[PDB]
Amino acid sequence: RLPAKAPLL
Amino acid sequence: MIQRTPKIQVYSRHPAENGKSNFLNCYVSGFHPSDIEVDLLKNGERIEKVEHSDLSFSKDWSFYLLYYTEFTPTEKDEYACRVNHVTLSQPKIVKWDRDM
Amino acid sequence: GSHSLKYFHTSVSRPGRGEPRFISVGYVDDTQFVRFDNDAASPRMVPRAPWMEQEGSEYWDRETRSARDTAQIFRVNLRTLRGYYNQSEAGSHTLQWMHGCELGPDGRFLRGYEQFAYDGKDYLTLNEDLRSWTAVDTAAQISEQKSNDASEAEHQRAYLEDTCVEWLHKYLEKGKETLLHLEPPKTHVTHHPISDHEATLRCWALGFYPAEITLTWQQDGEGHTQDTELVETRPAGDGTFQKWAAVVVPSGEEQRYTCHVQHEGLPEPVTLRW
Repeated sequence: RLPAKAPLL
Repeated sequence: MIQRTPKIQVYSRHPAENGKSNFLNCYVSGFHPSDIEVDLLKNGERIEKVEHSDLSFSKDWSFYLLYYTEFTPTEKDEYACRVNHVTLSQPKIVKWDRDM
Repeated sequence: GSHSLKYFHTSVSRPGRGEPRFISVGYVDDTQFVRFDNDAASPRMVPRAPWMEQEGSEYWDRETRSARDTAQIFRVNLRTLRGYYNQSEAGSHTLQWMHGCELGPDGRFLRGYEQFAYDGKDYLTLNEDLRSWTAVDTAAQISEQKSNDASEAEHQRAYLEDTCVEWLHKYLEKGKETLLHLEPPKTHVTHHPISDHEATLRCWALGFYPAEITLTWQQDGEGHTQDTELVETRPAGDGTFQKWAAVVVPSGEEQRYTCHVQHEGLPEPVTLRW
């Protein structure tokens, strides 16, 4: 499954 | 910004023979950015029922797509693809060779 | 053998036409199984492999929410990177994200990776220890410090080493009848005379899975040949792949040339002539 939270750049 | 010209392959899903249904594929890969115009031609005429795969990319971040349609190869009929990308000075036409 | 679960995220800003286009696809080995495209009123994650159609609403609702949240974050990231490089809002830009995990032959975690790209170039990379980042310039170093502020390397390492591995096991079981099935290439040689003195021998490999394959032309049973035309492996459209290798040989000497095919679906390499 997808990662729950995407990183902020 | 880095841009990449697309690589193009036109081919059939199966070994083509006249009067037998098949799939005409146009494989575009190694390009960047993702915006690209791909057309499939029957005797220079645009084919309408054309589908394509979902956008993906390789380790070098260059994208690839598979454009395909159902067709029946014959002797008289020529098949090609028109590819237009921001990196190209003009649209590129690649004819279909059933031996390739 | 090794298996992998890979996701590929692409976000492209649209100067005068609204929110950025966002597309995410997932692959198990060489097989795509899900897709998300935000170019809809209420975009959703959908199956792209037959063995995924047995998932209940709990899975698709969760993946849809995750993908929608990622699209919003990437829209924020595209605005941030635009400010880093002092770029105008009239220009279209691309942000890419790839991540995945690989299993060893024992089925346990082998390695993981995560990478970001901006406008076709590396931007921020998660190092091989999965504990530190590598920035390409001063702009990405700001992103690195932000990542350090959030302990992001730890959160992503937890995803790659645990969540990714657990769900790859789930996918391999659901699609075992095709994911764990090696398809050998069906091979043959074609002959195309170029003149009275030379001819082309083209060695075909059709309908194989996975995509890794090696085609080599050998003369007199001795190693390598000099002038071989090799095409990039290409998808057939049905889940299998294609490739061919061509060599120009003197007419009458075609029996000296042998094509060698290496592929996981073959217990031993295959040798063929025209």
